[PDB]
Amino acid sequence: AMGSMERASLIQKAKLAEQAERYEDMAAFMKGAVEKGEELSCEERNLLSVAYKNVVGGQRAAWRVLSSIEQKSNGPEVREYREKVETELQGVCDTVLGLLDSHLIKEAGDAESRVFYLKMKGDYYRYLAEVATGDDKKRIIDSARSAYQEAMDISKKEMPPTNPIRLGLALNFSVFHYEIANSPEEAISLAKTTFDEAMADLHTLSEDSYKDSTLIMQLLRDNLTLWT
Amino acid sequence: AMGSMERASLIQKAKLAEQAERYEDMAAFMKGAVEKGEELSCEERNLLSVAYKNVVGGQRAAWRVLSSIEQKSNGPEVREYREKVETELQGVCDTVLGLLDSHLIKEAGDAESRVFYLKMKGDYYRYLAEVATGDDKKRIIDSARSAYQEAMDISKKEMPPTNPIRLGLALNFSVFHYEIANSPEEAISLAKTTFDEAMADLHTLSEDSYKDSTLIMQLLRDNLTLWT
Ligand SMILES: O=C(COc1ccccc1P(=O)(O)O)Nc1ccccc1Cl
Ligand SMILES: O=C(COc1ccccc1P(=O)(O)O)Nc1ccccc1Cl
Ligand SMILES: [Cl-]
Ligand SMILES: [Cl-]
Ligand SMILES: [Cl-]
Ligand SMILES: [Cl-]
Ligand SMILES: [Mg+2]
Ligand SMILES: [Mg+2]
Ligand SMILES: [Mg+2]
Ligand SMILES: [Mg+2]
Ligand SMILES: [Mg+2]
Ligand SMILES: [Mg+2]
Ligand SMILES: [Mg+2]
Ligand SMILES: [Mg+2]
Ligand SMILES: [Mg+2]
Ligand SMILES: [Mg+2]
Repeated sequence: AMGSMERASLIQKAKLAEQAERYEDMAAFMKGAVEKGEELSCEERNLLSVAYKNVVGGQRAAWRVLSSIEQKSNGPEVREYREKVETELQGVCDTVLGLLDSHLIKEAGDAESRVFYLKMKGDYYRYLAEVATGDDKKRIIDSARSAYQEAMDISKKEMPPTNPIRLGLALNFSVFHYEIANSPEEAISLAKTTFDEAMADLHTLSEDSYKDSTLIMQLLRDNLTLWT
Repeated sequence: AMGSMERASLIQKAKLAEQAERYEDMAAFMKGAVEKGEELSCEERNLLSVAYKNVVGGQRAAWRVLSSIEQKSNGPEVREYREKVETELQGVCDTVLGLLDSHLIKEAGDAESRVFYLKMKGDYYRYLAEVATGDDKKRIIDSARSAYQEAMDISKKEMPPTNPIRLGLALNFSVFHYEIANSPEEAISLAKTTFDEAMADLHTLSEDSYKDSTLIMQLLRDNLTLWT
């Protein structure tokens, strides 16, 4: 539906949708922009991520309320409605994963773009894994793991330890280990090593970079407090 | 799309959607329930109102952000996107007004149902009037006025001055006079007479009815403070 709209107009409308808190519209504009086929700038990658994170975050919150009511009930209506919300969540994750596969990741050569997209791939497989069961669940968990691990390998070779995308990748992979992979010790070790290696590199930063990196460090420390 | 679902299942799913803060789903379930053709109970009328008030309230908030950016700009993109949001708002108001016209109001004989539906008719024409211009705007304003006035006439004959639906009707008609009809003195007189007549009737109420009525009285007093 966005094929007739100019790329620059889709980006401008995504920014308006964000100001209006219209995140489904924001995500549809950014999907249209990706589908023009050109690579995304740093600001445009952030608009894509913010749009879909807010859409899927509303779905995940609704799914968790519905799944809790269903587990306490355990007619068909709670399970049917939890399944409807689940299918729509799955469809948003499939959409994001499809944009990353066709063709954002294959054209991303710089570390900042490639790490960003592989982190998104890990996040959206992680959201699929939260609602998956059984075996299917195993291959979805391993897809999230594999995307996070490739992002981590690149980030350690190519970015300093205080880089905010490297920090946010390590924060989300630590949450994957704690909440999805049943690996709390791996989650704690990754968050602690990431925090400590960033702390040692803060002396290299400007005032504004120091604020950006310490913000994410405090999220690592908040989880370490929750988990220990 | 809801024709195959049982009435009672639509009501149950509306209540689940409300718990999940899924108000567009809530409104679609309640539209399906209205379209079964049976009259609505008091609880079901409240579910209908809450669902659509939250859907249209998100649209109105987005429209106001977009209209403010547009007025400060004054390419086509801000006006196009404000127009898209406006058209979708108009369509939700048309949907609600269509349910009231086909056939909720004509079968509503008791004062509590008929006042409730005529107040909704005034509210949704009021939301159309917020985004209307010019003449068209005049007939939409007079439709809101006419629906509120018929609701007021019934409410004064049939309900005590502390009845919460009568209080909420008077609060919203006062807002119509202040914000839509350019009649701040009428708004202030209606809110003050409504507050004072309810205050005089509170001695008749139970603890729980007194809480319900004083809550709405405090909204009347909050507007009187804003307007004087
Ligand atoms: O409460 C949270 C916290 O999740 C974190 C915390 C640290 C890093 C990454 C995440 P997330 O990618 O949202 O799971 N997320 C959440 C959970 C349900 C719906 C919406 C949101 Cl944003
Ligand atoms: O800030 C308000 C206050 O509106 C009142 C106040 C008293 C009575 C009725 C109304 P409303 O029917 O929401 O215009 N409403 C609002 C305005 C824009 C979007 C969402 C909402 Cl709920
Ligand atoms: Cl359903
Ligand atoms: Cl490449
Ligand atoms: Cl548009
Ligand atoms: Cl009748
Ligand atoms: Mg072009
Ligand atoms: Mg049932
Ligand atoms: Mg399922
Ligand atoms: Mg490239
Ligand atoms: Mg580098
Ligand atoms: Mg039936
Ligand atoms: Mg432009
Ligand atoms: Mg228009
Ligand atoms: Mg009847
Ligand atoms: Mg009576």
